[PDB]
Amino acid sequence: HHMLENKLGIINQLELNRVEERVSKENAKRLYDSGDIDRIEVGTFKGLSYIHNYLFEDIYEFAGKVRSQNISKGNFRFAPVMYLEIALEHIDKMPQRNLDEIVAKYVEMNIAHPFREGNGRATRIWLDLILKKELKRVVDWNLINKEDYLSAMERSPVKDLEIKYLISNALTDKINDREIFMKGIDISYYYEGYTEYNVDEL
Amino acid sequence: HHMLENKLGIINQLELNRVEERVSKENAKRLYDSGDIDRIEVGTFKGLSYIHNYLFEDIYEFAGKVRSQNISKGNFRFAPVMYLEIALEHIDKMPQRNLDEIVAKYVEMNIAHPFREGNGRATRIWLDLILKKELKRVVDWNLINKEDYLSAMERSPVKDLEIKYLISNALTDKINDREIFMKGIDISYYYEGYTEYNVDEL
Amino acid sequence: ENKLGIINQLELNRVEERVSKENAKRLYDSGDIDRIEVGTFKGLSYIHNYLFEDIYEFAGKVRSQNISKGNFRFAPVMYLEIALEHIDKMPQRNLDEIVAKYVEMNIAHPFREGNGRATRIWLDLILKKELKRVVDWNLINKEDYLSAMERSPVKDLEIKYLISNALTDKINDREIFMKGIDISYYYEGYTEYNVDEL
Amino acid sequence: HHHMLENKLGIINQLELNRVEERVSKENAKRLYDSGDIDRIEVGTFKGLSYIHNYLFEDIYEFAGKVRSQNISKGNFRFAPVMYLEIALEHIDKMPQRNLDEIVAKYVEMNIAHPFREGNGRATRIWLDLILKKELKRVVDWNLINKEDYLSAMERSPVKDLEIKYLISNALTDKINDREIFMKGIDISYYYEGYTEYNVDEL
Amino acid sequence: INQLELNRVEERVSKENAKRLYDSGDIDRIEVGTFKGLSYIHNYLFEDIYEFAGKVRSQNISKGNFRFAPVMYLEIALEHIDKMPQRNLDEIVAKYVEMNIAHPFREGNGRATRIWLDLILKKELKRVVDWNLINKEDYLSAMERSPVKDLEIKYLISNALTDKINDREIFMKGIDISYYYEGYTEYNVDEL
Amino acid sequence: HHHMLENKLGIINQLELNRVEERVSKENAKRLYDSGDIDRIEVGTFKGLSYIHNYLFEDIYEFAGKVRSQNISKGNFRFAPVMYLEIALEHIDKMPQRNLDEIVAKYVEMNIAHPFREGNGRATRIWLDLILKKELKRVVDWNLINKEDYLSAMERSPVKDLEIKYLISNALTDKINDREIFMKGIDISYYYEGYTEYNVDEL
Ligand SMILES: Nc1ncnc2c1ncn2[C@@H]1O[C@H](COP(=O)(O)OP(=O)(O)O)[C@@H](O)[C@H]1O
Ligand SMILES: Nc1ncnc2c1ncn2[C@@H]1O[C@H](COP(=O)(O)OP(=O)(O)O)[C@@H](O)[C@H]1O
Ligand SMILES: Nc1ncnc2c1ncn2[C@@H]1O[C@H](COP(=O)(O)OP(=O)(O)O)[C@@H](O)[C@H]1O
Ligand SMILES: Nc1ncnc2c1ncn2[C@@H]1O[C@H](COP(=O)(O)OP(=O)(O)O)[C@@H](O)[C@H]1O
Ligand SMILES: Nc1ncnc2c1ncn2[C@@H]1O[C@H](COP(=O)(O)OP(=O)(O)O)[C@@H](O)[C@H]1O
Ligand SMILES: Nc1ncnc2c1ncn2[C@@H]1O[C@H](COP(=O)(O)OP(=O)(O)O)[C@@H](O)[C@H]1O
Repeated sequence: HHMLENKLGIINQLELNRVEERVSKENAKRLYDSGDIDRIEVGTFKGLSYIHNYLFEDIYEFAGKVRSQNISKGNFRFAPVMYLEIALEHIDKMPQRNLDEIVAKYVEMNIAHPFREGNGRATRIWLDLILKKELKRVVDWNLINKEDYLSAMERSPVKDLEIKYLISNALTDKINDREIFMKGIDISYYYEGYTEYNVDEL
Repeated sequence: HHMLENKLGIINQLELNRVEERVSKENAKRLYDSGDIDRIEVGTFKGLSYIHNYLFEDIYEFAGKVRSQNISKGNFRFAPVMYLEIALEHIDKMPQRNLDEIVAKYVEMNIAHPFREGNGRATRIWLDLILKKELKRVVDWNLINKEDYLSAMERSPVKDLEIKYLISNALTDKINDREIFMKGIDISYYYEGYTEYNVDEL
Repeated sequence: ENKLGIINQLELNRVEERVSKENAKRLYDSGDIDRIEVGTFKGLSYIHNYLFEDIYEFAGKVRSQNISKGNFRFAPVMYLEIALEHIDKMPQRNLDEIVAKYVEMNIAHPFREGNGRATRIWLDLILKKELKRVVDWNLINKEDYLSAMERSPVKDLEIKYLISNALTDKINDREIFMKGIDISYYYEGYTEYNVDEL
Repeated sequence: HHHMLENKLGIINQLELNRVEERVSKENAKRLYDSGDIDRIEVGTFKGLSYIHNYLFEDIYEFAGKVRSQNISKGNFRFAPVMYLEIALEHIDKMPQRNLDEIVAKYVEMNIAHPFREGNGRATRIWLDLILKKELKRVVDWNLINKEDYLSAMERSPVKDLEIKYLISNALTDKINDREIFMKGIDISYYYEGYTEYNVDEL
Repeated sequence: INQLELNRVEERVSKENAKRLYDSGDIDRIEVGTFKGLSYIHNYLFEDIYEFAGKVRSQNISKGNFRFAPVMYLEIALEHIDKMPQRNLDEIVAKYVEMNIAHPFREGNGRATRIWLDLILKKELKRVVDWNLINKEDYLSAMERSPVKDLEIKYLISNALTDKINDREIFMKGIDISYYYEGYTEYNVDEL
Repeated sequence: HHHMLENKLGIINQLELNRVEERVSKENAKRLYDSGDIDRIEVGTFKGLSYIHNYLFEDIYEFAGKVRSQNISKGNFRFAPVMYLEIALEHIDKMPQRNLDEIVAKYVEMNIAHPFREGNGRATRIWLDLILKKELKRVVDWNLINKEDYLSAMERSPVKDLEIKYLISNALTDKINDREIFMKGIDISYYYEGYTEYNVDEL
C-alpha cells in the first residue's frame, strides 16, 4: 500500500509519514498552480478519483481506485465494498444547489469512504470545488478547529448539523485567492496528523 | 488552557501545534538526559502528574493537575470530574506484577484521563516506567502501528485484549537504551498528530 | 419547504395537524379507507398522500434524502425500492408476522416525514383484515411506544407486547378510529385539535 | 400518583391529561413573569431551579421542586444515578458561568443530572435564560432554534456540547426584558416537549 | 486443561449446592432482597469453585458492550439497592435490573441473582418465575436492554409468574433453565 | 417450524430441545469426519458452507443449507439485510484467501452475512478450518481460544478484526489430519454456542 516504503528504505512510521506528506503536498501545490484543478469534473466520483490520483499516485498503490477491503474509523463502519459502487452512483446524482444539499452530499461521500487511505484530504478539495461552483464560496479551513471538525465528522452520519455549522461560519467569497487554497491544504493535512511542511515552501 | 495561544497571540492552529510540540519535546529530552526520569515514583498518579507537569508546564494551564471539566473522545465519556480523585486513589492501589495487571492498570488510567490534555503522551512514559521496574522491559513504540494503537485504546474500556497483545509483542529488554526512548517519544507524539521535530535534535 | 409557505415551526405544527386531521376524517367518513390496498407500499403511499398533499410537495412519494432519528440511520435511499418490494412480499398471517412487517416498514421509513402517523393507519388496516382486530392506541403509553420503536430494529418484543395487549375487536367503531388518530398524533407532538370536531 | 390530575373530571386519556397539564403550568409560567416573581429567583443554583419547577408544576406533578428517587433514561441515555444526585447538584452549583462556553457546560451538566421526575426540559431552559441574562445580558430567542435540531443537540451534548452551543449562540438576543421573547419562548419550549394546544399569552 | 471439562465440573458441583440450598431449608432462612442475602446465595453455590465466592469483585467488568458499575461505587450502589422498594412488580423488576447493573461478583451474577429475584417475588407477590416459560434468547436480549428500559424483561417475567411458590419441581427445573441460559446443559439438578 | 423436532416430538422444555439438537447434529459432525465426506467439500465457497450446514442440521432446522428469509440480529448487531444476502455471498465467494489476513477477513465477512437462521457459528468454523488447511496447511486448535475471548472478538470483528486474528493466529496447529484436534474442536465449538451435554467422540 505504501509505495515509498521499499523504494526509500523507510522502516520508521514517522519518517514514512513525513515523506508522504512532502510528495503529496508537492502534487497538491501543482494541482492548483497548473490550473488543472479547474478542469476536473465537479461533484462526481470521477472528479474525486482524479483528485485522489493526482495527490497520491506513486504514494498509495491504487491511488484513484476504489478499495477492495472493508474499513472503519472509531466505531463507524464505512460503506461495504459489496455496494460501494452503488453508493457512488447515488452520490453522483445528489443535488448541490444550497449549503444543506452540498453538506449532505459531502457527508455521504465520507460515509462511502471509497479509497483505502487519503479520503479526508482528497474529499475536502472536492468539497471546496462544489462550494466554489454552486455558492461562489470556499472554506477558510483555519477557522474550523481540528477537534471540532473531527467530532463533527464522527457525528455526521447521524446528524450533519455540526459540520454544516462549522463550514457555514468559515465560508469566504475569496474563491480565486491562491493563499486561501494553500493555507487550507496545510490545515487540511494538519487535521490528519501531517504537520512537517508548508505547501508554499515546496 | 493553551497558554502559548493567549500569551504569544498565536492565531494559526498549525503554528500553535508546532510550537507546543517543540517546547514539550525540549522538556521531554531534558527529563531523560538530566536523569530526572529515574527519580520519579513509579505507577502512581503522583508520578504521572510529575511527568505531565515536566512536559507541559508553561504550555497547558494547570499542567500536572486534575481537570475540572468533563471530557470525551469519539463516543467515549471519560471518568466524571466529580469522581476523579477517588478513581485515581483506586488506580494507585491496583497491582502491577505481570503484563496482565500492568495493562489493566494502564487501561484504567487512560479511562481516568485525569488531565485536560496530554494524557496520551504522559501516560505512555508512565507505562514504560512500570514495565521497566516490574518486567525489565520497555515498549518499542515504532513496532506498534498508530492506527492499531488508537483503535486498541478505543476498544480497551470494553476489552483490553488488543492493546495487551500490541504491547506484549513490542516489548524490548533495552530498558536503558537512550535511542529506544527518544524514538519512542517521537512515535508517541506522532500518534497524537505532532510530526514536526525529532526530540533528540532539540 | 411546504405549499402553505409557513416558516414558523409552531405554526406549521398546528396547521399541519388541523389540515391533515381534516383529511383523515374524510378518509374515514368517505369510505375511501376501505378501498386501500392492505399491507403494501401502494396502500401506505395512498394514505400518506391523502393526509399530506395539501401541505408537502412530496406527499405519497419515496424520499430521496437519507434520514435518521435518535442514533438510528433508516434504510439507505439506494435500496429503498428493493426494501419496499421485500416488505410487499412479507407474510401477515398472524401477529408475529404482522408486527415483523410493521417493524420493517418503519425501518424503511419511506417518506420524508409523516411515517409514524401514516404507517399506524396502515398497520390497523392489516390487523383488521387478518386478525379482525385494531389497536386501541390510548392503551399504549406514548413513551412506552416511542422507546419500543427505537428498540424494534434489534428486537421487536417490546412493540409486539404493547400492540397485542391493546388489540380490540371493535374494528368498525368510528370512535376507536378517531381517538386513535388523536392519540397517534399525540405520540408525534401534535395536541391542539380533536379530529372528531373538524 | 406522579400525575396528580390523573383522575379529574374529563381527564379520560393521555391526550386530555397532556392538555390540562399544559394549561395549568402555562398559566403558572405567565404569572411567573408578569408578577415579577421571576426576577427574585436565585440565578444559577439548584435552589433556583427547584423554585421554577415548583412554581410551574406544584399541584400538577407530585413532588414538584423535589429531587427524584428513581433512576431515569431517555432514548439510549442513562441520566445521573440517584445515589449521587444530590452531590452532582452541589458540584453544578459551584461551576463557573462567566462566559458562554462555561454557561453551556453548566446547562449540559444540569440536563445530565435531570434532577426531577419530569419537567426537566422546560424548567431548566427558563433557568438557563436567567443565567445568560445575568452574565451576558442576553437571553435565548427559542423561536430561532428548531425543535428537532434542539433535541438532537441535547442527545449529543453529554459527549460534545458543540451542537447545542452553536444553536444557543446564534439565537442569543439582547432583548432581555422583552415580554414577547419570553412568552413566545415559553410556547416554543413546551412545543419541544409535545405540548401545543395553548398560547401562554392568552391564558 | 480443557475449557469444557472445567465448565462441566462447575455445573455439577454448583448445581449440587443449589439442591442442598433448597432441600436443607437454608434458602428459607436468608435475608430477602438485600446484598447480604444475595452474597449468601453466591457463596452457597460457588464456595468450592470461585475464589472469593460471595465477595464483591475488585476488578471492573463488562459484557457485550456494557460496562457494569465501576468498583469504586460498588459499595454505594449495593447500599442504594438495599433501600429500594419491592412492593409491586414494577419496583421488584427495577430493583432486579439495578442489581444486574451492579454485577457485584466476578462471575455467577446471573444464576445467583435469579434465585435472589424469585425470593423477592415470593415474599411480596406470592409468585415465582416458571423459568422455562422465558425463552433463553428473549431473556438475554431483555437483560441487555434493561439498563435503558426494563419493559422487555418485565413483560417476560410477568407472563411467566406462577403461584406454585413452594413447588419443589418448579424450583429445580428453574435451576436447570437458569444454568442453560448461561451455557451449562450437562446435568439435571434433581438427579444429583 | 424452525425447530423441526419441537412439534414432531412435542418437546416443550428448552433444555431438552437443546440437548437433543446437540446430540443429533454432533452425531452428524462425527460422521462428516469419519466417513471422509468432509474431504470432498468445496473449500471457501457458500456452496461448501451450505453443504456443511445441511449435513449437520437437515433433521433439526427446517431450512438447513438454505439462506434465511428474515432479518436477524445478535446483541446490538444487525446482520446483513436479507435483500442483500445474495450479493453479499457472491462477493464473499470472490474474496482471496492466500494468507491469514485474507482468510480472517473472509471469515469475518461470512459471519456478518450470517446466511442461515441458526447454526452460523458452528458451521462457519468448520468451513474456516478447511480454508486454513488448504491454504496455510494449518487448522485452529479451538481449545486454545477461551470462549469469552472468542465471543468478544467476534462482536468486535465487524469494526476491526485484529482481536479475532490474534486468537486464531496463536491457536494454529499443523496437525491438519489429527482426529483428536478435529473432534475436540467440535466439542469446544459447540461449547461456545451453549451446548455441553455430549462428547462428539462417543456418539
Ligand atoms: N468516526 C468517524 N466516522 C466517520 N467519519 C470519520 C470518523 N473519523 C474521521 N472521519 C472522517 O474520515 C476522514 C479520514 O479519512 P482517511 O481516508 O483516513 O483520510 P486521510 O488519509 O486524509 O487521513 C476524516 O478527515 C474525517 O472526515
Ligand atoms: N475513543 C477512545 N476511548 C478511549 N481512549 C481513547 C480513545 N481515543 C484515544 N484514546 C486514548 O486517549 C489518548 C489521547 O488523550 P489526550 O489527552 O488527547 O492526549 P494527547 O494530548 O497526548 O493527544 C490516546 O493516546 C489514546 O490512548
Ligand atoms: N430512534 C428510532 N429508531 C427507529 N424508529 C423510530 C425511532 N424513533 C421513532 N421511531 C419511529 O418513527 C416514527 C416517526 O417518524 P416520522 O417520519 O417523524 O413520523 P411523524 O412525521 O408522524 O412524526 C415514530 O412514530 C416511531 O414509529
Ligand atoms: N437522548 C437524550 N439524552 C439526553 N438529554 C435529552 C435526550 N433527549 C432529550 N433530552 C433533554 O431532556 C429534556 C426532557 O426532559 P423531561 O424531564 O422529559 O422534560 P419535559 O417534562 O419538559 O418534557 C429535553 O428538553 C432535552 O433537553
Ligand atoms: N450485554 C449485557 N448487559 C447487561 N447485562 C447482561 C448483558 N448480557 C447478559 N447480561 C446479564 O448478565 C448475566 C450473566 O452474568 P455472569 O456474571 O456471566 O453470570 P453467570 O456466571 O451465571 O453466567 C446474564 O444472566 C444476564 O442477566
Ligand atoms: N454481537 C455479535 N456480532 C457479530 N457476530 C456475533 C456476535 N455475537 C456472536 N457472533 C457470532 O455469531 C455466531 C453465532 O451465530 P449462530 O447462528 O447463533 O450460531 P450457533 O447456532 O452455532 O450458535 C457466534 O459463534 C459468533 O461467531
